[PDB]
This record gives sequence, structure tokens and C-alpha cells, in this order.
Amino acid sequence: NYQPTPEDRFTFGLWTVGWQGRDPFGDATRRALDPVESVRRLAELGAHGVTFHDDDLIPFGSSDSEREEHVKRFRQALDDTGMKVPMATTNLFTHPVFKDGGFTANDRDVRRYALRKTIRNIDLAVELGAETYVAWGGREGAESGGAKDVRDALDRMKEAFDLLGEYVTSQGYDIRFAIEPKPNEPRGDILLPTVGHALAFIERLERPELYGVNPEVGHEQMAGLNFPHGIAQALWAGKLFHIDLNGQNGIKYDQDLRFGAGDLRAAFWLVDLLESAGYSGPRHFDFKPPRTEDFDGVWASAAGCMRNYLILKERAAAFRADPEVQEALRASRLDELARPTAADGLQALLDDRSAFEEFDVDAAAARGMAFERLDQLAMDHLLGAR
Amino acid sequence: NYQPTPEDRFTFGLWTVGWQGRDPFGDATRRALDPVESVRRLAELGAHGVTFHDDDLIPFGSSDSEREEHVKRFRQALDDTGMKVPMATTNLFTHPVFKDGGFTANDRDVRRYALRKTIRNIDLAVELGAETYVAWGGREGAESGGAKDVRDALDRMKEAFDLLGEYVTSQGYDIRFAIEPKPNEPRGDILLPTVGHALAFIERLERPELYGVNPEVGHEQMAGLNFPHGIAQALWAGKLFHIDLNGQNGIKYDQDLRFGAGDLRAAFWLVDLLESAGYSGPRHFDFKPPRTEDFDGVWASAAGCMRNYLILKERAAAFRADPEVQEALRASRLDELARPTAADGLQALLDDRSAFEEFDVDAAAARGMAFERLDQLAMDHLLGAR
Amino acid sequence: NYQPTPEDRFTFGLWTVGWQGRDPFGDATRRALDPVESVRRLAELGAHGVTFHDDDLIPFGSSDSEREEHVKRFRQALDDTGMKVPMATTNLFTHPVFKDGGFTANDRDVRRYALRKTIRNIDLAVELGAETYVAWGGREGAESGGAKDVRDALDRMKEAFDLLGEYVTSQGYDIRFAIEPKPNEPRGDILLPTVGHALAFIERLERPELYGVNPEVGHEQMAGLNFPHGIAQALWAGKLFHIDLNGQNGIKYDQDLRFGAGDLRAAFWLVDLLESAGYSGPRHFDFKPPRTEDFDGVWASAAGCMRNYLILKERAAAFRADPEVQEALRASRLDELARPTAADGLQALLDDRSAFEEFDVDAAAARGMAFERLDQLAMDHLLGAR
Amino acid sequence: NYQPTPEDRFTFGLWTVGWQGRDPFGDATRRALDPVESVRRLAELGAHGVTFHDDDLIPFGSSDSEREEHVKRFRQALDDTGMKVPMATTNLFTHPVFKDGGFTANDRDVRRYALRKTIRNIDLAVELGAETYVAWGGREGAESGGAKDVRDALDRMKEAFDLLGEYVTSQGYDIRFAIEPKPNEPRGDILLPTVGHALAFIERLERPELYGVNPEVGHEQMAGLNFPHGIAQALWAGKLFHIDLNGQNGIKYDQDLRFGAGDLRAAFWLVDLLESAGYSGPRHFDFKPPRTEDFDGVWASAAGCMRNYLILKERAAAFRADPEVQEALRASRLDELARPTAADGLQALLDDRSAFEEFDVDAAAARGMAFERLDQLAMDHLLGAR
Ligand SMILES: OC[C@H]1O[C@@H](O)[C@H](O)[C@@H](O)[C@@H]1O
Ligand SMILES: OC[C@H]1O[C@@H](O)[C@H](O)[C@@H](O)[C@@H]1O
Ligand SMILES: OC[C@H]1O[C@@H](O)[C@H](O)[C@@H](O)[C@@H]1O
Ligand SMILES: OC[C@H]1O[C@@H](O)[C@H](O)[C@@H](O)[C@@H]1O
Ligand SMILES: [Mg+2]
Ligand SMILES: [Mg+2]
Ligand SMILES: [Mg+2]
Ligand SMILES: [Mg+2]
Ligand SMILES: [Mn+2]
Ligand SMILES: [Mn+2]
Ligand SMILES: [Mn+2]
Ligand SMILES: [Mn+2]
Repeated sequence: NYQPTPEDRFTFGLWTVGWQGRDPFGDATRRALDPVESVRRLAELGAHGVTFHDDDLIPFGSSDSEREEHVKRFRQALDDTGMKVPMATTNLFTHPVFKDGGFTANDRDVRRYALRKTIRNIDLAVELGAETYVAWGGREGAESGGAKDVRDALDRMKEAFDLLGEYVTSQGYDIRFAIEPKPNEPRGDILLPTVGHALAFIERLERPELYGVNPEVGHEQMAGLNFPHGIAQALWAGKLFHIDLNGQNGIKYDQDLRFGAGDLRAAFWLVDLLESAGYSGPRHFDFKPPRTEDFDGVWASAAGCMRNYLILKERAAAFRADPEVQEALRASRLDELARPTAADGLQALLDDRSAFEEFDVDAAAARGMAFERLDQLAMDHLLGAR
Repeated sequence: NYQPTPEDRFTFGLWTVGWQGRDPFGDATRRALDPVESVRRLAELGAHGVTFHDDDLIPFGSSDSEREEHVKRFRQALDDTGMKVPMATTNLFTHPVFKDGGFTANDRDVRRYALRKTIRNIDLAVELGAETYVAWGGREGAESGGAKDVRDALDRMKEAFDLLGEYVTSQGYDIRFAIEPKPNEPRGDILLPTVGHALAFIERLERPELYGVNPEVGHEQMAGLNFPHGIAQALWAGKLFHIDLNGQNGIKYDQDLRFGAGDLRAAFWLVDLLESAGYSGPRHFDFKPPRTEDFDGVWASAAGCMRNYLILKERAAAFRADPEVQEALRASRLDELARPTAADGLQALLDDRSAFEEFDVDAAAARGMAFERLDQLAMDHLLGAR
Repeated sequence: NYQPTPEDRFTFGLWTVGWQGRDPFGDATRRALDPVESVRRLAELGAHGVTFHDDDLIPFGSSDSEREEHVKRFRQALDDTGMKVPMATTNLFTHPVFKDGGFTANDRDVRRYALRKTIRNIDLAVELGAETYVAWGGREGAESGGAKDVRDALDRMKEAFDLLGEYVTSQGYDIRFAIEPKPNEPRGDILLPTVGHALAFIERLERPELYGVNPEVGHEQMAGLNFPHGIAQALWAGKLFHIDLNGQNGIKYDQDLRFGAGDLRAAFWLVDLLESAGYSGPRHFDFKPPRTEDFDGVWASAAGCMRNYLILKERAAAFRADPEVQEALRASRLDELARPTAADGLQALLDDRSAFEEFDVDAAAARGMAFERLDQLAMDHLLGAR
Repeated sequence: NYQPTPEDRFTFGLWTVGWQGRDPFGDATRRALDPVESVRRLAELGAHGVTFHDDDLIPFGSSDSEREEHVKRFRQALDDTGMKVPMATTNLFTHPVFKDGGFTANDRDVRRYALRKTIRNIDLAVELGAETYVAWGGREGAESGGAKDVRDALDRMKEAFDLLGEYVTSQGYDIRFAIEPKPNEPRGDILLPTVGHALAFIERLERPELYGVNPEVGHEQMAGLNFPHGIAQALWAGKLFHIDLNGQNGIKYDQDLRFGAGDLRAAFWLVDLLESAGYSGPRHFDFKPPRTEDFDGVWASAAGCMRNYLILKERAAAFRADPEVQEALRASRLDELARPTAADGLQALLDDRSAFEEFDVDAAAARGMAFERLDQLAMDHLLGAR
């Protein structure tokens, strides 16, 4: 039952199953994973491919020699499995040099360094087949109000992403960028804290068509926002280039639970949206097997990410396919929602007396929305109780 | 001390000092205010002007006759005081007809009604001198996931705001629009939940130059976001057409405390930003005197809004003017933040070996940001302890 | 399927299905319900009984005459249905007189009034069969720090509940009290904000055995707390006298969605706990049919409360009954958790060298908890995917 | 100005100024501190003393030999400075062995190990002068609902703290225990998540008089609770044995900013309470100099903790001492709050017709609380604007 296959486009970061378990209050509980072993174990679980930070694949400060061997091993692992690399990203957060950010560090030389580090990995990403290069500004932010002039920092961020856009256009690369928003942690407040903020920022960039969002379930939920809604806005904008899936129990530290845990109902409405909107990008899991687990639990947890998506996909598909649900949708006027409000135009609307002077407001007010019955149908389907 | 004057551009909604105290669990504790009395009492407190929902000024369902007398009284009150009306807005939330929204109700006739109601008040707003017409989609949203197709709802919202833009362009009006974001309440999740989401949405509108944001201190804080940061992003985008000021104690129901209460430090960093960025629009207070107060407390609470802004303005101005602070700002490299990261261009950056190959990363990493000393200087100033 | 029967002990407040839909930003969308009609419609849905605030049953300021007719009608409705009244409570929040609280108002005469109002309804509750009298201090609190001396207010609250305890002991009543915690709303912060705070407070009361908690799913979740955990602590303390069930989507205004909505997984772990711990009190639904609904949706929403509990009860029972789950429970050492840590006593523990000097820490550290596999089994069961 | 002296009873954990800056997404930015250097630098800043986890002072797995030298060096540093050690605690969270908790690990041998580790450090704490031994159950909890039977875990926690109580009674030690609550992180939900929960739990212990709370500003605020209120409840209960001070910006990861940052107004109301209630225990700072800082910033940040307390203490003292404030307090009936509600007893209250039958409810309802004017006086004082 619910066995993932490569056509489900499930991908995992190297840093996910590879997470060693060091948290703010704790030492590592698992040994470091050879990226080659992760490629194989993930392929045996049915995954479509893998993603990486530069520093996951090539340890920081590697010689050109050692860099080459690390890439070669990895490429060989991709060969014998067919594993794809749809996305890659830069580690602009771990090293002490980035303690005040990468692209928006107050120190200018750190900003130039960040760009060179990113540009080097773009090349590697493009060679491996990456279609999206993700930017997560984990360190772009502040704990205190005087430490960052946010308008100047937005200048520096626009200038960085404008340079990366100019670079990929000069190389004729096909790769596109996706900003991964996060509201906070490890900075007190992170710039571009939500999907909305990243989407707005992209529109001031020089080549906005090159940039989209990589939203993460848990990150929007850390601001208490509705992740299915934010995704619909990203899709509405045409900017859902990529997506990070995982679990989060409300507003607290970034948990990165396996997808399906955390807000289960939101997970259902999310899968329902991706599937019914025809999202065709990677279903990427940016999660962490809890440090309570050993390696067996790491792989069970990763298997759980895909299984929960597949179960949810089946419940949503049956929900939409149900005639009582289709009848409930009309009863709640979801079909009227898709109708243009005034396709007769402004002037016709201004003269329409049934739109104001003769609008029976109390009759329209007394029409129940029948939202609760529709939602119990969704609940019944989610729980298999139909 | 700290006495507000009209040049401080402090404005209040009729619905603020006029709030009667009915909350979800409680009946009203104060009698309804005559809008004329509010105009006068606010002018006697030093306010610049007032704002209104249509339904604050003209009770719902008024005859053309009674509408005229309500407007005439109001206009006379503005005459004898000089009170301005910089902003007006539509009540698309109180009446039962809007229980599923205005511009994005599933019922199409309610959507057309909402537009006619808005368009009627636009005319009145323009006649009274309003420069901004605010849209707050309080009812645009859902409590459950199946009740609203968010992409279709975004279609309906874009079509509504496109029609309002077409209307004001046809009348040659000067007024501009400002979306007032709110993440939730009274809907479980409200569309365009934050400043970011509203800014992004505006860029898909047909005449984006006509639309900006009216951010509210408390609303961004209900998503746990940094209001001074979101404001800097709005200013960076050129979209801070208007601003709502008040207090909020973290993530919970919309409190609308008087400005200064709630997150005091955020209030300081906010005033510091508006003043140093040269914001020149209204300092509008969308707050509610707590229902524990009588009319004396209503007016003391409103006076508190302006007083706290003025005290904070003086502390921030002294903070910036302090030489130790200017020295602390350089010590934290805030001046380096304003410098272009790579004004020598992409190619020069690619060949700069001091940007990567010869970048001493450990030396840059060991340079402390001196952020804590700068913040204690800000704290010392805020508390008058210098 | 999943049809509730009186033996399921489902109860509803009069104020739940009877909620008219007035919220902070909105007028009522439904007409007021005759309490008699609610008793009948709820009995036809399979409910065990009803609960009430005094002011739900007898309108405020009723003559002794009119009070009598309202009680008589109600008692007749209970007769022809067999509906029980397991719990009643006082409205110490709606009337303007309680704007600063009931038992902890700063005004002493309001405090004495609150007690008389409560004591009058205790009598009525006891006559109707109530076993629990619930106290919700909705108005006990403050928006600002100087407005309430919290230690003095705790004195006044202890003195109130001590008087109610002295009253029920003098009348020889069997009824017991249950404090219903809420962290905020409509006050900025409410005293005894969580289950923990109420449990602690009870231990300083004069007859602690008379007092327990009435925890509400949504209220603990408004503080971001784990409701199943808090319930286990209440059960552990022997104080789960009663329970309020409903849905809440994280930290925001009190939503009071129907049980099952909001945090579905928490709902599952809750039902799993009540059932496996043998809770035998009322399954009380303190929810609100969203104001988008008409009367048909009110009753569908109420039916949804019971249906979701019953579905969840079946999933949890099957989860516990599953041999793979019982094997997973042992694999995660849940059975070792029930074992006394040192039943050999302090001295034996002090001399046990396998407890410290010869404890192989790295071997114990390398034993995975197998928590993820256990949780996917729970997920599989919840979703019917076994 | 505002220079701390030992009589201010300011203490710091070794792990605070000693925090190296490793966070979930980042490597350390500062070198490890010699505990001896920290004792001296803190004494030069005016601190009263220091606190430690066992593993801060003696590195894990130290020989009896090396343990002795580490303790000897430390004791010598305390000698030449006069620095006190008022509190010590056990590290039951860092080592991988504690990944599922200490006292409530599912593995029984880990639970016995935890107790032996705690008991060993109790001895050392008592020898150094510690009056409070703090328990922080950082790892007591779960990420998923099936992983922890919370009632069994409460059994194991009561049995652990009962054994520690039996141990200190057998040795005739004077030291008392203080539970340090935290709602979450690093576990998804931590047992005894708030002050309320810990206070309640203490009352089921065998010798409750030996146990109090060590509340942390930021931890209650991570549940969105009012820290000054929770402290008043702890004081009301007689259980404020100790207190952790720091800053937190709302509901998010545990920030541990320096005291004064985060919720400044709450900091003011906190100092106002500790001082006016006559708290005489340590003012302990459990904070972390942000990893952006070098060693100069570490010490400036620590100096900021004490300075902000001292500034706030002066503002609160002047607030209380102000005659307009004392007049405002009476105007808001804070003096009536301290009066017994019904010292005439139950029967007199039952017969008092001015308490119900002849209570003019509308007159009492129309008396404003004058809370806003009182709060602006507090604000004016806090900002030095009087
Ligand atoms: O940089 C991209 C990735 O970095 C990871 O370390 C973080 O956990 C993710 O939030 C992000 O997707
Ligand atoms: O519609 C504009 C205004 O409506 C008011 O009722 C709400 O309180 C505000 O959020 C908003 O500024
Ligand atoms: O007073 C008891 C009840 O009052 C109701 O109005 C509130 O909604 C509930 O929180 C509470 O259970
Ligand atoms: O164990 C006591 C201390 O441990 C520290 O590591 C944590 O940061 C604190 O929350 C706690 O006060
Ligand atoms: Mg991510
Ligand atoms: Mg507003
Ligand atoms: Mg309730
Ligand atoms: Mg602590
Ligand atoms: Mn994450
Ligand atoms: Mn608001
Ligand atoms: Mn509720
Ligand atoms: Mn902390």
C-alpha cells in the first residue's frame, strides 16, 4: 500500500536524513552519513532524487583535489540509481563568518564572499541537472532594532539576487531561483519572513521572471499563517517553483517533523491543492528525523514523509470525486466564486439596480453558506469514514 | 510637555474613540458617540483629523434625505475646527450580508453589492478631502479549507480592485488605495494576511501605482512579525501610503490598545523609522479605549496615543543625534551596509581573489558586530537614562 | 455509521447551538433559540444532555414570576426527552457591570454581587441534577500591568471560591466546582490562564477536594500548549471533573470550532487518552457554529462534534488493539516507563554501580527510541490506512 | 549611573557569558571560557555570584582526579573575589544518553543514571553554598503523542523528586529545589510546561515544602503568558525560590536575550513586582550574548542585564512613590481590591440586599475604571517623561 515511486517526484535534502541530531541543547546522537549511502538508501525507498547545500556534499575548505573526489563519488551514486538532483542551495548560515548574514551582512567583504560561494555552487548545481537554485536567508536579519537598516539590507539583497540573475543569464543557464522564506530562527527576525514578503520582493528584482518561492510548510506555520492559502497565492502568482514539505506543531522553534505530522488537516488541504492545481515540481522533504531515533528510525521517518503524502493524496482525490462533495461544493457556492463579479463592466455595474438600490440584503444575508456540512464531508474522507 | 499639534498629522477613526465596548463576550459599556462631538473633542486634543467607515458616519440603510443631514452636520463640524479627513474606508464586515466576505464572498451578487457600497463612499471620501481610501478585507477568508478556493478568490479580489481603479481613473479622482492586512479575526484566516502578501498582490493589479498598504502595528504582530521591518519593506517598495498605529501584546485576539502599549520597544523602532525615513502621511490611530473606561478614559486613552508617539519621537531623535550612538553605528558597520556590495560589477567580482580564494574567513568571522553595546545605547535613550 | 447515543455522554451548552453570530466585527446572523427547542433538537441528534449559564435560561433581570416560567418550560422539555443537565455555570462576563471581572473586580460591591449571582444559580443547578458547577473567569484579568494587583486578586478569588465551598457544604449539596482556564480574551491576560495555574490555585483553597478543572481544547491551544498532556496532568491529579471539547487552529482568537476541526492529531491523542484512562464525565462541546451558517448548519455542526469524537474513538481503539502497535509500544519502551525508577530505594540506588560508575552511557545513548515508526502506525490508523 | 553592586544579588550562570554560539544552524563564534576567568570578569562587573551545571564546571567523564582540580580552581576563584554560588543545577540534556529525558526517559536505567548524576552535584552545590538546586527538565517530553504516557511520566517525575527530597533530608542539607518550567524546545512539548503546571505538580510531592519554582521570563512568554502575573502567583503561593531573567520577543524559539530586551513593559512590571513584594532571592540572568558578539560584547551584554534591572527598578520606585500615581491607584480602586469581599461571612452576604436585590447594577457598570490614565502615568515614568 501507498508505496512511493520515482514518478511521485519525492526528493530529500542530504541534510535531512543526514541530520546528526545536534540541537541548541544537545550533542549529536547519530554518526555522519556518507552522501553516497544516502543516495542509495533513498533510491531504495522510492525517492525521485536528492538535494544539497554545497557544504553537505563538499566539506568546507576542500582543496580542488578533494572537491573533485567528493563530486565524482556523488555523480557515480546518481548513475547507478538514476537519482535526480532537481534543486541545490548554498550554506550561507553555518560558518561563523556568516553570523550577521550572507547577502546582507553589514560587512561588505562577507557579502562579496557569500556571492562567490553561491556562484561556485550554481555551476555545480547546473552540471548535476538542478532546475531550481534555492536561497534561504537564514542569517539575514537581526536580534535588535538598531543592528540592521532594513531598507539598506533590502538594497543589498536586491543587488545580490540581481547579480545572480545577471550571472545565470551570462552563462545561458536554464536554472531559476526560489527564495525560501522563514519568519525567524536562528535570527530574532529574518528578512522576507513569509511567502508574501518574498513574492513582493521578487517584483522589484531586475529579472523577476527568474525568481519564485520555495515555501516550507513549517515556516509559514511559525508565523501562524495558513500554508495552503499562501501556496494558493504563490500558484496564483505563478511563482511556486519548488516546495518544502514537513510538519510543525504551531508557533515555536522550527521542528521540521516528517510531512504529515504537525497540522494534519493543513497537510490534507495542501495535498488537495497541489494535486488539483497540477503542481509538477518536486515534492521535497526538508525535515529532520528526531534525534531520539537511530538509523533505522531515520529511514522509517523518511518513508513516512512519502507515505503520508500518498495517503493524503488518495483521501483528497476521493473527496473531490465524491458526488455528495460536488453537490456540497455547489451548495456552498464555490462555483459562483469562479464567476467574474462584473464581467458586464464598470458602467453596467454602476447602473445595475439589483446590485444596490434593489438588492434585498436580508434575503442574501439569510442564505447559509453550508460550510460546516462540506467540512464534515472533508473530515469524513480524510479519516476514511465514508 | 509632549502636546500634540495639527502639524504632527495625528488622525483617529470615528470608530476608535467611538467604540462602544461590545466584544465577543460582552455588551456595550459606553453610549454611542455623535460624530460631531468626536470631531470637536479630537480637535481639542490636538488631532490633525478624522477617518470613517461609511457606516460610522451614515447609519446603514439611510434614506438619501437622512444621509444628507448626517453628511452636512459632519461637514459643518470639520469647518469650525479645521479638522481634515485624510482617509476613509468601507464597512464590508458588520452587516450579516458580508458573513462570507465582500469582494470575495462566494455569492456573486454580494460581491457586486460590496463594490457598489465601496464606490458610493469613494465619492463621499473624495469630496471630503480623502487622499487614501483604505480596504480592510476583514471577512475575506474562511474557517475551513474547502469553503474558499483561494486562487478563485484572488481572481475576485483582483477584479474588484481593478474595477475600483478603473472607477477612480474614469472620474479623474486623485485618491489612492491602501490594503490593510490582517492575518485572522474575525475569519479563521484572512486573505492577504500580512504586509508582504498585500504588497505582492498589488503587483498583479492592473494599475499597481494606485495601490499601497495601510499596515497596522497589531496586525503584523498577530502573526508574530517584526512591524518595523515590514514597514521598512513597505517604504522600500514605495507603498507606505498610510499607517495604523496601536498596541498589541503578542499573538492573540486583535487588542487595538493605545499606541505605545503592547510592544514598547517595537513602537520605539517604528517611530525611529518613520521619522528618519521622512514618512509624511497620517499618523493614524486605529485603537479602542478598553471597555473598562468611561468617556473620560476614552479621551485620556486617545491623548495617550499622541503623547506616546511624541515621547518616542524625542527618544529616537536623541538616540540618532548622540555621537556615541553614531560611533556605535560605525562600530557595528551600519555604514558599510549602505555600500554597494559589488558596484565593480559581476566580472570584477568573479576575478576578485580577495572575495574568495584569498578571503581570510576566520579573521572576518572573529570581528564582533558590537550589536549589544549599540542596543544598550538605544535602551538607555528610550528610558531616558543617558 | 458513528451515530451518537445517550450512553456516549455528549452534552452541549445552550449558548453553543444557540450562538447568534455576533462577533467583535459583526452583527448576529441567526435568530435567538428558544431553550426548549434546543433541548429537543439536541435530543433528536443523540445528545446526553445540555448545560447553561443562568442568563442563557433566564434572561437577565427577570422577575421571580418570569424566572419561574422560564425554568418550568425548561424542566418540561427535559421531561419529555430524558435530557440530563450535568453542568451549569454563571454568566459573570456579559453584563457591563462585570467589565473588570466578577470575583476579582476592583469594586468590592461587584464582587459581592458576583457571588450572589453565582449562589442563586447553584441552587437551580443542583435542582436540575447538575454534578459540576463550572467557573470561567472570563473577565478576571487586565489589559495593563497597574490595573490589577494579582496577589490581592488571588486573595479575592480564593475568598470567593472558599465561600462557594462553604455554601455547598452548608446546604449539603453534592455538586463540585470546576475552574475553566483560559489564557486571554476578552481580557488581555486572564488569571489562572492554563490548566496548571488552576490546579495549583485549587490546592490553596480551603476544601480542595471540592474543586477540579474544566479544561477546554481551544483554550490551552491558545497558549500553544499540548492539550492531551494537560489533560493527563489533570487526570494524574484526580481533577478532571469535566471537559470542554472543540477545535482551535493555533494561537489566535478563541475560535470554538466544532470538535475534530483545528488540531486533528491532538483531537485523536485526546480521545485516545480519555478512553484509555476511563474518563466517565460528560463529553461537553463548548463550540460555536460559524456565523456563516444558518440553522441547518448549526445542527450539522453540532452533529459533527459527536461524529468526530466517535470516529476518533474508533481509530484510537483500533490503534491500541493492534498487535504491531503493541509491539511498537514495547520497542519504544513505553512499558519500561510504567516501572518504578528505584523501587529498591534511595540507599540501594546510591550503591548501585550499574546506575553510575559502570553505566555504559554510549550503549544506552545508541539505543534508538523507535518513536517515528510508532507514530506512523498511529497516523496509519487515524487515516484508516492499515 | 546604575552601577551594580553585590547587594543587588545579581548572579549569572557559567553557561551564559560562557555560551560559545553554536545554535541549530551554526557553529560556535567564540572560544570556550575558563570558569575561573568568568568568576573574575563577573565580579569586576559588580555581580553577586555565579551558578553552574555540573558539566559547565567539571567536563563530562572527568576522573576523580581531574574533577578535584576543576573544583579546586573554581573554589580559589570564589575566594579571591567573594563571589557566591547561590544556585546550581544538573545537565540532564546535552549528552546523547538523555535524548528522551532524564527523570522521565522511557529507559529505566537512564532514569536511575539521571538521579545519580543529580545527587552527585547536589553534594557539590551544598559544599559551595548553594541554597537552591534547580531542575530544568529540558528533555522531559515528546515530539509525538504515542511516545510518552504522560501520567506514567508524571509518576516517574514525582518518584525522582521524591527521592531527591529524601536524599537531602537524610543528609540534613538545607538546600531546596526549584523546578524551572519551559513549554517546549528542545522537545516538541515539555512536561510541566509553565509556572502553573510546576506549582500544581509540587503539591503532589511528598515534601512539598522543599520545592518551589525557578521561572524564566522568556519561557512563560514562549507560551504567550504574562510573566509578571505568573510571578505574582508564584509569590502568592510562597514558591518563588529563585528567578531567571532575560528577554524574549514573543512566541518563537528560546532567545535568552539580555534582560530588558524583548518585552520591555513586562520587564518593568516584573521589577515593580519583585521590588514591591520584597523578593530577596538571586536576580539570576539566564541569557546568551548573541553569537554576533565577540568577548567585549559578551561582557557588555552581561553588564546590560544588571543595568536594565537597575534602571527599571528606579522607574518603578518613582512610579509607586508619585502622589498622582497613588491618587490614580485609588481612582482605579486598587485599594478596594485588597479588601475582603465578604468578611461579614456567608450568611451576612446571603441576607445583604445591597449585594443583589437592591444592587444598582447600572450605576456600578457606569463607573469607569480609569485604567488608561493610570497606565499612561506608568508609561510616562518608564520613559522618564514626567
Ligand atoms: O538553505 C536551504 C535549506 O537550508 C537548511 O539548512 C534549512 O534547514 C532549510 O530551511 C533550507 O531549506
Ligand atoms: O475597514 C478599515 C478598518 O475597519 C475597522 O473596523 C477595523 O478595526 C480596522 O482593522 C480597519 O482599519
Ligand atoms: O462560563 C462558562 C462558559 O462561558 C461561555 O460563554 C464561554 O464561551 C466558555 O469559555 C465557558 O465554558
Ligand atoms: O538546567 C538549568 C538551565 O539549563 C540551561 O542550559 C538552560 O538554558 C536553562 O533553561 C536552565 O536554566
Ligand atoms: Mg527549507
Ligand atoms: Mg485598521
Ligand atoms: Mg468553555
Ligand atoms: Mg533557565
Ligand atoms: Mn524548517
Ligand atoms: Mn486591529
Ligand atoms: Mn473557547
Ligand atoms: Mn531560556
